Formats: sequence, C-alpha cells, structure tokens
Amino acid sequence: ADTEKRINVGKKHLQTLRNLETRCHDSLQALVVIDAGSSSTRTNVFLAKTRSCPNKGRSIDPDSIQLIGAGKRFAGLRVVLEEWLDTYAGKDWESRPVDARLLFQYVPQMHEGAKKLMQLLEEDTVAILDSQLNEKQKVQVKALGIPVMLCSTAGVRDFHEWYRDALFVLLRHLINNPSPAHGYKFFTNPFWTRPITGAEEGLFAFITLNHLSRRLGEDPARCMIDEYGVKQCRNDLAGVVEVGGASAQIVFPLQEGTVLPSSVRAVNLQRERLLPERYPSADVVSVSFMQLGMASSAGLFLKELCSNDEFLQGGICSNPCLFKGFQQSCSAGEVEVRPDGSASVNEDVRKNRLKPLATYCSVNNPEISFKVTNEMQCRENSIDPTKPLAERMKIENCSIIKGTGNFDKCVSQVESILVAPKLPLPANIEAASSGFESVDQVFRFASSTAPMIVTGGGMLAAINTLKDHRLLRSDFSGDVEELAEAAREFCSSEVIIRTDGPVIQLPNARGEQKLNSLNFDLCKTMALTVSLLRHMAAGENQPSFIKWEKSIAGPDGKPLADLGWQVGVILHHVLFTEEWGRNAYEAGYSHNL
Amino acid sequence: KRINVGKKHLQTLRNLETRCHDSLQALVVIDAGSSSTRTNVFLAKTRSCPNKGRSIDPDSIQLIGAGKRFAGLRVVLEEWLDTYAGKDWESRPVDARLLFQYVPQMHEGAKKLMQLLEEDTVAILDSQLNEKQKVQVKALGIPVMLCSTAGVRDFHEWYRDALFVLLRHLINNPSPAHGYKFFTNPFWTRPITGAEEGLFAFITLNHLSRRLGEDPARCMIDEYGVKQCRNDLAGVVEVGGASAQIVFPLQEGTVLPSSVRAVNLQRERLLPERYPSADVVSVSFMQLGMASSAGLFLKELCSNDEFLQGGICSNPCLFKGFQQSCSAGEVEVRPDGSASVNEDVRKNRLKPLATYCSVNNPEISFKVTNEMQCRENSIDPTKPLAERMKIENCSIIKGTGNFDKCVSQVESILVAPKLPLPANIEAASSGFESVDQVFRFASSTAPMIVTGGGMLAAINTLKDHRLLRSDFSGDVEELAEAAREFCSSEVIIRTDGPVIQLPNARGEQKLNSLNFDLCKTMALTVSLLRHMAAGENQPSFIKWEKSIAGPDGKPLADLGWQVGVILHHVLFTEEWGRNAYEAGYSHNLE
Amino acid sequence: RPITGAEEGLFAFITLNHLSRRLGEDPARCMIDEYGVKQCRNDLAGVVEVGGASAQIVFPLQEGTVLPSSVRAVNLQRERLLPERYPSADVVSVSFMQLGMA
Ligand SMILES: Nc1ncnc2c1ncn2[C@@H]1O[C@H](COP(=O)(O)O)[C@@H](O)[C@H]1O
Ligand SMILES: Nc1ncnc2c1ncn2[C@@H]1O[C@H](COP(=O)(O)O)[C@@H](O)[C@H]1O
Repeated sequence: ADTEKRINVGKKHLQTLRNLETRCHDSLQALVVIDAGSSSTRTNVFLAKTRSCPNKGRSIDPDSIQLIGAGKRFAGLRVVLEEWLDTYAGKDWESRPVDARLLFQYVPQMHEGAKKLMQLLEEDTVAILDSQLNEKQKVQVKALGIPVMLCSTAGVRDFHEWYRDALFVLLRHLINNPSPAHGYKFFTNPFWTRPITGAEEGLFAFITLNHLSRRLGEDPARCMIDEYGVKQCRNDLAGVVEVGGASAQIVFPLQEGTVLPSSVRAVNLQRERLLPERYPSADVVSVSFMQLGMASSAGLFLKELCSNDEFLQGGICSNPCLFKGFQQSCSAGEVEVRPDGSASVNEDVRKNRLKPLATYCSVNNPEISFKVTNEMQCRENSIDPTKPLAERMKIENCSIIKGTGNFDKCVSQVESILVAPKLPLPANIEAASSGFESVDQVFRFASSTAPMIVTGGGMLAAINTLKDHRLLRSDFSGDVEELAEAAREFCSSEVIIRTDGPVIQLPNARGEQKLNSLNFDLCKTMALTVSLLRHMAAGENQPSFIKWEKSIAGPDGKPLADLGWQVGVILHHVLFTEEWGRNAYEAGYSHNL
Repeated sequence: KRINVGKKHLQTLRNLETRCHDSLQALVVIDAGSSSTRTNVFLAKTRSCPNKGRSIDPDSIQLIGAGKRFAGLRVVLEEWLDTYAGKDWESRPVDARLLFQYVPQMHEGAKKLMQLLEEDTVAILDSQLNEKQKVQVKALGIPVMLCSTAGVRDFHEWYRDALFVLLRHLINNPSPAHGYKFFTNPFWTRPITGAEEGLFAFITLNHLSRRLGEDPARCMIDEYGVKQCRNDLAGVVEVGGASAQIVFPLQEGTVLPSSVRAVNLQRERLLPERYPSADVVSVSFMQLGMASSAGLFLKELCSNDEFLQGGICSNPCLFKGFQQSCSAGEVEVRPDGSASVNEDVRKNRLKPLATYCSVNNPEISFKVTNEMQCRENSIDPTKPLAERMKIENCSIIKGTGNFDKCVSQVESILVAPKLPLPANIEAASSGFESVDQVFRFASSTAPMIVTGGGMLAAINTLKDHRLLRSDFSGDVEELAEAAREFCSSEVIIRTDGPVIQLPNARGEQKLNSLNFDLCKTMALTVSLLRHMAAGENQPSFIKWEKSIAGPDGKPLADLGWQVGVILHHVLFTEEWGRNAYEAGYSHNLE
Repeated sequence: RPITGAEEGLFAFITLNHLSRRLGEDPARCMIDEYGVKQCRNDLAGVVEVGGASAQIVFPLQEGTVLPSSVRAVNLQRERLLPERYPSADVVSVSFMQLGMA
C-alpha cells in the first residue's frame, strides 16, 4: 500500500501551488541612462531584478543593478541647439545679439533636430538590448516597461534663454513616443529626464562609488551615543575625486565631530532626497570646481600662463607643461596633433576651451554686475567682461606656444593658476554644494580620514603612463615625491618625428610612445595630481588611503557597472520604494496611452 | 505672429507631462452561486497622476455585460466525489485523506468550467469594446474577482480551499491568443459568507444610488466639540436562492440590545476612513432563501395536524388543482400538467439546512441550544440524513389556494417562529435570530429596496395581470388583495400544458417549475411589509428594484454583491495600486 | 470610570504579564509567515482570576489556529490596551458572572 506515497504527492502539489500564490516573484527589468555630456550623447543600458510581493507592490533589488551596454558616442545636445541657431538665428548668433522671442516660430524645426538624435539613441539602445538579452529575458523586459533617465551634464547649461528647457520638453516627448515595431516600452518623465549640475554629478558619483564598493547599505558600519543619549549610526564611506571634461568634483564624508564654519554646510543626502531614511545618515563635503575640468583647466591655464611676463617673450609663450619640441598656435582652441608632427588649432569660437568660462564672465548676463569681486576675478584672468567674446578668449601679444618640458615650473603654475588662485571663482551655494571656493579651503577647514578614490580617464592616464614606462611602480599608493620624480623624467621628453608619426621620446633611452591629441598636454594633469595630493597631505586629517580606480570589481570579480554618475541617478529614484512603485509601475508606459 | 503657435505648442506639451492621464480598465467579477457560475464584465476609468500613481474613479464603475449561466462550482466537487469517494458520499462517512491522490482530476473538472467562463468574458469584451478601448483595456491588465457564495460552504474538508487554489491558478494562466491580461490573487478570489453578500449588496445599492460618498449628509457635535458624521444611506432586502439578507443603517441616536451588535463598515475594512462612519443592522437567514424556505415550509407545514390528514398534506400556498408527491425534493412541472419530484438527496431543498443541522457540524456543537433549535424546527441532527429530511405519514401535497392561511403559516414557520433556527454570529452579521426581532427591536426610518429574482417576479406577476397598479409603492392591503385574488386561481390541464386560470376569467398564465409555489413569495412579501409597518420607525419609502440607472438615465449596473466587492478593493487606493498595477499580471511571468 | 468583568480580565492579564517580565517590546519568538513576513509575539501567560462577582479567563490564542466564526480573538492593540510598539497580542477573553465567589 504505497497509497501513502501518492497522498503526499497530492498534499505537496497543493503546498507548491499555495507557496506560489503567497511568495514574492522575481522579474527582470531594463533601465536606460542617457549620458548627455558636453561633446557627446551616449546610451547606457542597465538590468535590475524586480521583486513583486503580495500586498506590497513591486520593487528593485538595488544590488542587482548591472550595466549591459554603453552605446555609440553621438553628437552632444549642444550641437542640436547650435545647428538650430545656425539655420534660424543665423551663423552669427555666437557674437551678434539675438531676439529670442522670434525663435518661437522654429519650435517644430528644433523638434526635428532633436528627433534625428533621439532616433539614433533609440536605435542604438534597441541594438544593445537585442544583442545582450535571451528570448526569456526579452519577454520580462518588454512586459515591465523601460524607464529612461536622460541627464545633461555640461554644454547645454550655457545658452541662457528659453531654448534649453524647451529642448527638454521635446526630448521627453520623443522618449515617450518610441516606435512600436521593436516592442521595448521606453518611457520617461520630468523627474527622470532633466539637466544636472556639476555639484549634483559629484553626489551621484559618490553614491555610485559607495554602492559598487558595498560601503553604502541599510545596515550601519558603526554606531555611537551622542550628548543627549540617542544612538547615531553611519556607514564607512569612501570619498571621490572625479575629474571630468567640464569640472572636477570632490565629495567625501564629513569628519565625525567636525563643526563647519557657518558659511559652508554639509550636504545631507537624506535631506536632499538622494538616500531614503532607512539608510544611515550621510553628511558630506560636496565641491564642484568649474576651472578644474580637463577642457576648462586647459583653456584657463593658457590664458593665464601666456599673459605672464616670465613665460611670454616676443610673441612666444614658453609652456612648462608641454614637451620640448612641441609647438602650437597661441590660443585656447581645440588641438589636433597631425601625423605630420605639427599641431592644428581649431580657431572656431564653438571649439574654444575658454568658451564656458568666457560666457560665464560677461557684462550682458550674470553675477558680474552683482558682486564686485566677480568682475574682479574675470579681469585677473585677462577676460574683461566688457569686451566681445573673441577678444575675451584671445591670448594677446602671443603668436606661438613652445613646450619647455619643465615639470616643477608646470606644478608651480598649476598651483598658482588653477588650484590656489589669488582670487577664487564665486562659491556655488546650490543645495548639492557645500559652498567652498577653493581646494585649500576644503583641506584646511574640512579634511577627513575617509579613504579617497581618484577617478576620470585623464587622471588614470597620468598614472598609467608613468607605470607603463616603469617610472612609477605598480604598487604606487599616492606618495607625492614618488609621483613628482616620475613625472619630472617623463615630462622632460622630446617630441621626435618618425615615419609612423610623432613620438614622445623619453630621456636616457627609456623608450617612447606616439604623440597624440589626447596625450600632448598630459603633464598638466600629472601636475594637477601632484598639487591635489600636496593639499590633501597638508590636511589636519589624512585619508586612510588613496587609490586610482576606473572600475570596481563585483562579487564574481567582474565589474557590475562603471564609475560615474549613472548608477547614483538610478539609485536616487529606485531606493524610494513607494515613489518608484507609483512612477515606474502604476503610471508606467500606460501613462502615454 | 507664428511665435504664439510655438509658445502654445510648448505649453500644451508641458501640460501633457504635468497633468493626470485617463485610461480605461476592465474588471471581472465571477459570481459562483449554488446553481450557477456567471461572469460579470465591468468598465472603469483609471487616472494616472505624476508622483501619485494610478487609481480608479469609483463613480465610473459600469456593467458592460453579464454572461451565460454555467454549472455551479458544487458540481465540480460532487462529480469528483462521486468518482473518487463513491456514490454514497453524502450519506456515508468518507476518509478525506485518501482524496489527496486525486488533485489533478479535481483540477481537470475546474479547468473545463474556467475555459467556458474565460471564452464568455472575452466574447463580452470583444462585443462591447471599440478598437481604441481594446488597446487601453489590454494594456492595463484585467483584475478577476471570483467569489463563491452558497453551494461550497458546506463540504467541511480540505476540498473547498484546495479548489480555490486551483481556480486562481487557472485564472492566472489565460490564453495568450486573445491579448486580455486576466489575473487574480487570494484577496480577490475567495468564498464569501451570506452575511458578507449582504454588506456588499448594501455597498452596491448605496454607491449606485449616490448615497455613499465622502461628503456627509448630516453631523452631530459630541461633548468634546468633535463632528460625528453620517451619509443618508438606504437599506436592502435581498432574497436569493440560498439565503435572504437584510442590511440597513442603524437608527440614529440608538444603541441596540447588548446581546446583538451593529456592524461597522470601516471597522470591517470594507470602506476606507475617508467615508463617513457606517453602522448597520446586518442579517443573513439561510431559511429565507427561495430554495431553503420552500423545503422548510413543507417540512413544518406537512408535520402539523391542521394540514396533514389521511396522508394528505393540504398546502394553502399551492394552487387548487395542484398536486405533488410528499417530499421537499425539487419539483419539475411536466408538459402533461403533473409534478415530478426528484427524490435524490442531492436535489432535496432541505439538504443545506440538513447539513447545518448535523452532529458532524461543529457549529451546533459550540452552542448547546443549537441542536434543540434544529430539532424543534423538524430538522433533527440525531437522525441520519435521509430520515432527517423525510416528511412522515404523507403521500400527497394538495394545493388549497388560501392566501391568508398561507401568510399565517409563513409567519409561524419563516418570519416569527416560536423557536427560530440558530442565529448566525459572524464578524459580518449582527446576531439577530428572526425578522420579527429585527423590526420589533431595531427598526429604522431609512428607505428600503427589495431585491431578488423571485421577489420582483411576484410583484411583476400581479402588475402584468393588472391586480396591482403600476405605481404600487408598498401598501400591505393593496398587495394582500392582489395576491389573494391571484392565489385563488385554479390549475387547469390543457392540450398545450398546465395553466393558472385567474378567477372571473380575468386571465391566465402557463404553470411551470419556477412559478407553481410563487404564492409563498407573495405571502413572505406581505408578512415582511406587515413587520416593517408595525415597527416603531418605518422606512421613509419602499421600492422593488433590479438595477440603478446612471446620471444619463442609461443602466449603470445591477443590484447585488458584485459592485460592492469591486469597491472594497478599489477604494483602498494604495493597496489597489500595488496589487493591480505594481504586481499586476506581470506577477505571473514564468 | 466603571469597568466591566471582561475589561477587568484584560487588565489582570496585562498585570500578570508585565510583572512576570513576559510583556515587553522584546518578543520571545518571531515566526516567518506564509508571505515571508516575521510576526513577533511575547510568550504571554494566561490568567484565571476568580473574584466575588465573576471569574475571568484570559489567555493568548493558540498559534496558527482558526477560532469558530461565532467567537472572536480580542486584539489588545485594536482595543487600545497595548501600544503598536508592543508585539501583537490576540487573546481568548471570557468573564463569567455565575463563577464569582458570591
Ligand atoms: N586616456 C585619456 N588621456 C587623456 N584624457 C583622457 C583620457 N580618457 C579620458 N580623458 C579625458 O578625461 C575627461 C574625463 O574622461 P572620462 O572619465 O572618460 O569621462 C575628459 O575630458 C576626457 O576627454
Ligand atoms: N422570474 C422568476 N420567477 C420566479 N422565481 C424566480 C425568478 N427569477 C429568479 N427566481 C428565484 O429567485 C432566486 C434568486 O434569483 P436571482 O436574483 O436571479 O439570483 C432564484 O434562485 C429563483 O429561486
């Protein structure tokens, strides 16, 4: 009588079915972050595990977030508006005054320009999904809808009329109207698709760093009892130094028991709605330096160095940050190292590395008339706001720039021009910003023992180049003198012209590498790094360690996602359970019909 | 200037991304009653708002189609038991544990019924929706709420709960071919008690008639200056096949006897807190359903010396010329005029009362008086099932068509019994024992709506023969006069079948299985109205209704428990949004 | 204010459980339910209190049991006898006027 066996099969069958209707169900979801930078617009495709629980709705497991594809670098959002202003306002718009009111006639023409770009991003996104997902995964991803987060960093923020915000209204209309033939349910809203500031970018990069490295989590790393008797809990978070194209961000946890001066403030991630209340309280020093971006620092450096009598003689600017044998036209225009060995300087106003700073330093537009010191800071850098744009960016009494390959002079000038200028640029007081004005002020008044991660392609190139030539050891841990001695050797290299093109030839027959558009001025980045490390060493509190990272390894050893602001943007929406459930699932793609 | 066209274009696009968006949703209510299972298709307007999710506008709930009557859920279980337990399962002890060997066979029975219901639901959606409505309806998902009422309540083993697990599984796997995303969960698809049916019917009535809303009709200030607000709700009298429900608002400024309780809709999680407090008198009587009252009426009338003489039971609620064999078995009026009484234990009208009034049932074991209340109503729990339902010393039931004698027997057997059947005590009920007690001790001024197929057929029959005026508004003597005349009709056999021939040659109608015992319903109506009239407080008005017309005069939905079941879910905004939209049909992926 | 026999039983049950250190914010055991939600309870002791006018019997409802629909579990949080921070307490509460000493 194996009747008992077949009774239990029936009992277990019913239990299996009961468990299935009472337990949580997992489903895969795709998430898209469109990185709309200054000179490019690129799609970023993510996957996440959603959990659907009886009477609780649907949520994302934040630890499941993973990048499955980075797309093609298309034209920057700036290009859409520049071309629209070239056709309808006249190619003369960058110099001549334009009545913005008249441009409302060309709204569907602006819509068409943005449509071209959005179709290309949509095409590229669909391509990445189709190539990375199996048929089962595609069924889950197509049914759930695909939230889209388009965020413009730099480039677009520089227009100062109605165009910018109107463009955003148009991009969202295009995102919410995808072609039905592919079946991917792309959608957005004004909370997910919007421009972000340099300061907000830093906070997102801080969140990304801390999530990927698993330092950020609901469970506190350490708790402490305050003066009143209430338990105060925190995570052991790492700080971040992110050097981008248009700005550099420095975001790190506020030192425990530190009281900042009244004029500056710790940015509280819970108060700013970047982290939910269920996460340990996070108070950070947040700083975004507009003159410390790869592009903006290059422009300002030339403007200031080449207006200094020690460096400028008879129309020749002797640049200590450029290699011996290198020469270029005297301007902050975009440099192309030609196979010939020579340098081509793009003289277009649109391609000038000083353009963001020179538009910021004008009589016609901002803070210049407001605070006397603001106009005083522009004139100091030989950019008088009363002059037209071309004249403001022009390096006067200067014809050529010759490299002298003197690292110590390069460090001294980076210190004097970019890191500790006599008159800092106005302090930014937005919610995302602590309100600091210089690097010294940060490390003099608000230094911390939290570890620091150095990020940005240019920063990592500076270190890796020295390691590649065996000037820096692979175990390099951030010692200043070690870096300075390594860079002093590399930076004294000669530009040699060979049949295969120009080369950076190292002293004492150490070797060579090809000279190119990306590496010709990298000694300025090595000098910036030396200067940052010195200011960090001079702090009362020292970071427990300093590391240079491009990626953070995951549980399997493979990076789950890349460093930057993208992960942080997903998290600040996704971690707010109720609001995310309402927007992504209740409203969803069905909100578009 | 073409600039204003551009400025308007951006402002309209901006409004489009800041404003709420409306979208249509279909909702399904499967009514799994004792004799039948029928789908009910509804339409609703959803509103999607930035940072606020998606909700249903309750005023938009509209019935678009009520489908076919398929077999009762009870048939699934009876057939599976006849096969796997044996033909004598209703009368012999069964080892329920051995039946765990036949779970796929139970699933197989449920699957045939679910496929028929699914196909019918889809046919209704396809016949009522335009191509644009279909797009919206298909996108949002289709919540399904299967609720069983009578029929499955009395099995008392693991079977019913197991059947429900299988039904939700079937609902959660619809045919992908039609594009309709049907889905359910254990909160939507579940059995409901008779007292719960009453509360949902009371909610349906008050919602459709626009009495139930967030804004109160009247308030009273308490000792602490706090407003104690209420709506002006109507009560309901619902006579179904298996039970009769009475639900009405508790008379204002009153407190019930301490041994009974007012049912609070907000406390019972039926209405959200944003709705004024609704305290109700809630009553469900198994013995007052069409099928059960018919069985018990015969059981008690045919055991009384005044009616039973020489093996002949003289029934005053039956027509002169009508005759049937002595049993509470289902009556089939045959073409030849004769009555065919089904002797099957399964077809006995007394079977649900016999199941309640059994030693097996723990319900009669909790309370000591319960067994006595059963026995004194001629349903002896000590007797075996067949003996328990049998009418002794009786061969024939003869109709006498005496309406007043019928009313007086309805009073003594059904409305005001000397000793009622055990009172129903559950979270959804007040604990009253009889109709007489309801109106003697807890009468209200609230208007009353009389509903149910049989109740309305009884009023319509008298109106169609022009015995009652069309504008009849509930007068007891007008009703008793019309019913008295109709109930004195003679049953005549004709070549075309049996007819009810009205006196003074004032008409005729076909005699059938559905209308032969209709005079008992008329007597129940007179008896109920007499009790409501004698109350300290009388309803402001009394109406017989089947549906409530919308603001456009067009029919909005039907009266009954279905709309109320939808509301007790949709009105809890956050819970609804999570269940219908966040989890949705996508919860069934893989 | 006056209190009834049934309220007196609930009050006596709370007294006993507080004094014996059974009632408190710290649950004695927490059970992961069918949905995967941990449901915390104190290990409460029942009371038989025989007074002059009535006898009260109050004890926690058996874990995973379904009472007949004709009777109900008294929830202390719902009756505002215990705050929300205290683990949920469902009791069988009875007061018999005929079991008192007098
Ligand atoms: N290998 C590299 N050498 C020099 N500059 C780079 C390199 N990779 C990226 N950059 C620059 O560093 C900045 C940040 O780059 P990324 O971290 O790749 O977004 C931009 O101005 C890039 O053009
Ligand atoms: N036209 C009718 N004539 C007589 N009895 C009816 C009629 N319609 C329904 N009934 C009875 O009323 C009960 C409830 O019907 P309903 O409201 O349609 O569920 C049924 O179970 C039948 O016993």
